[PDB]
Amino acid sequence: KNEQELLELDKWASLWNWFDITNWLWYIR
Amino acid sequence: ELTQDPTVSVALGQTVTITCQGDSLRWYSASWYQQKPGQTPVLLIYNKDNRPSGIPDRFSGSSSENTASLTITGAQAEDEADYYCHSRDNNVFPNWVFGGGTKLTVLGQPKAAPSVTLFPPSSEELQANKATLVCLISDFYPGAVTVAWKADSSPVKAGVETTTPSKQNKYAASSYLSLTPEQWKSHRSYSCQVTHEGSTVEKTVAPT
Amino acid sequence: QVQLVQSGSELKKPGASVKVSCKASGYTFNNYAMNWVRQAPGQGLEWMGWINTNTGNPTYGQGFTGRFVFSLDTSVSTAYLQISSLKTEDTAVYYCARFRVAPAAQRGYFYYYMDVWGKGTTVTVSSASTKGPSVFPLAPSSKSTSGGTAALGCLVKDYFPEPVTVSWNSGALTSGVHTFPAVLQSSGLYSLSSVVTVPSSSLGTQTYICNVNHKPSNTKVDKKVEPK
Ligand SMILES: [F-]
Ligand code: NA
Ligand code: NA
Ligand code: NA
Ligand code: NA
Ligand code: NA
Ligand code: NA
Repeated sequence: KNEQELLELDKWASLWNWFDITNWLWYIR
Repeated sequence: ELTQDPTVSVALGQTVTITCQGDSLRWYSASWYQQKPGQTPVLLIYNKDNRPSGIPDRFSGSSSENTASLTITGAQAEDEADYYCHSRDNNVFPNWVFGGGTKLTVLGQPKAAPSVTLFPPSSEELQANKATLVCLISDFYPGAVTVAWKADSSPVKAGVETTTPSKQNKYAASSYLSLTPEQWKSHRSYSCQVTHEGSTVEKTVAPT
Repeated sequence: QVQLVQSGSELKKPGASVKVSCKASGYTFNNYAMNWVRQAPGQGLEWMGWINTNTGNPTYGQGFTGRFVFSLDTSVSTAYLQISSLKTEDTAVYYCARFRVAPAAQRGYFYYYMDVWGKGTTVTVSSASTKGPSVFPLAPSSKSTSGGTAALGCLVKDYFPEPVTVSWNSGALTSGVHTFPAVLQSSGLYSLSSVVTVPSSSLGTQTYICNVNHKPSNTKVDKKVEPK
């Protein structure tokens, strides 16, 4: 594949990383 | 990475660790770049500790908590340069930042005294209604010098401009004194006085 | 020969626009991202953003919104940076680099690195217009000599903006050459000097010529430096 597809995925994964970490910190705290 | 120490010093053969600190470094690795004065940056380490084929084994990468580090094992004179870390920043959307950079000073190199050369104004410049004395200072190892100009037996600070040292493995700098032609023939001599560590050197030119 | 070749230095007035180019060679342009980096005088490297060379989509870094536009011409393997409504503080060297990305060990994460770099394009923004240099000889003499070697040089005076490049004998003479950094005069004009150390015995037989190039003013000066 084109390597730059990883940067496009990075944009989507980074938003869900932020969602997942904040919801996680709220559940465990 | 975000923050980086401005200056760091090393001794030939010893090891030094340049460290960047930033919250994003807890999740993302850093890459490290070297930049020598006037040169383009060069990639040293990527993915925390991978080394491109051209980079010597002296350079190593590590990471811990919100920090990433570049270490040099066999410190040499050619490693005196600026070092920058690069990684994601703290933005939710993907964004990247360089650290502020670290100036590395490798101490303990062969000490040399400055060589001073002073040129008078050329006849051609004088014919153009200008007059410039050029004082060139070269081949010093401690890379700090102070310059002082003198007209006849009296000092002069009006018209002086001076540069910061750079490497040739020795360092070099230059100083300029701007004057007009009648002055050149209206003073019996001009002198450039250079002070390096405790020693001072003086060169003189005269309209003859 | 994998390389990035950038356009030449430029001077612009405040409010104008500039377009810098970055041509890739030795690899398939649209297989890798490209990024831009700014370095202002005396300052560190700054991330400007990257462009997807497969789609043309730009992603601007924080602080580089509005006046900065990334574009490409894939037919000639070239990426462009356009800066509009230029300000004096836009004066800097602008680098393009190949922006590589790979999956990290942790799912959802990546690592990044800039493996190939262009040489940089100097953009100066000023209300002053360009001025070509005057070049004067620094002739060799007894006071420029030590032992069997003499120092000779060129004074490149009163030019604007940076940079000027200096060679000797059309690049023929490199050993024993040192060109000093430029000094900024109270008038806003730059000056520098270049020196070459040569055998004093050659001063009567060999020719020594300074070649001074100032692209912003489209000026090239060759100056032969001889004793007396
Ligand atoms: F990510
Ligand atoms: Na920090
Ligand atoms: Na200088
Ligand atoms: Na006078
Ligand atoms: Na250009
Ligand atoms: Na221009
Ligand atoms: Na993009």
